[PDB]
Amino acid sequence: DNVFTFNISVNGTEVEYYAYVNKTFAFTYPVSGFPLAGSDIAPAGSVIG
Amino acid sequence: LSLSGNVLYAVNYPTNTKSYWMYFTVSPSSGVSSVDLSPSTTAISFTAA
Ligand SMILES: *[C@@H]1O[C@H](CO)[C@@H](O[C@@H]2O[C@H](CO[C@H]3O[C@H](CO)[C@@H](O)[C@H](O)[C@@H]3O)[C@@H](O)[C@H](O)[C@H]2NC(C)=O)[C@H](O)[C@H]1NC(C)=O
Repeated sequence: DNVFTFNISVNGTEVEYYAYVNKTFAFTYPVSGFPLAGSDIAPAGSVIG
Repeated sequence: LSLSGNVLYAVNYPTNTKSYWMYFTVSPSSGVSSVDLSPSTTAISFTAA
């Protein structure tokens, strides 16, 4: 299956993560203006990744 | 009788696993005559078919 990598920093140390992806899929997540956590509703003036 | 308000529905938001109440407002239609609403004489049915 498909693999890509990304780094995050933890205790100022780079940690590489390998992400394995079984099939093409999409997900959404809140970026700003989202108080409705739990709902799946994007309110007016929210920003969704 | 006329429906003379919005119909409001209450649930265990945001989890939406459980249903609490419905509220709505009624009034005699077009102001023409009075309506007996005694719970012995009147029925209210509810169906989610
Ligand atoms: C993301 O994290 C990686 C590991 O957490 C890190 O690789 C480690 O770094 C060195 C080798 O130098 C790398 O540097 C360049 C630029 O970052 C890379 O493009 C290149 O391919 C080298 O791998 C090494 O000590 C260590 O073993 C590496 N570990 C692994 C698992 O590769 C990356 O440097 C870091 N940044 C990027 C942009 O990938």
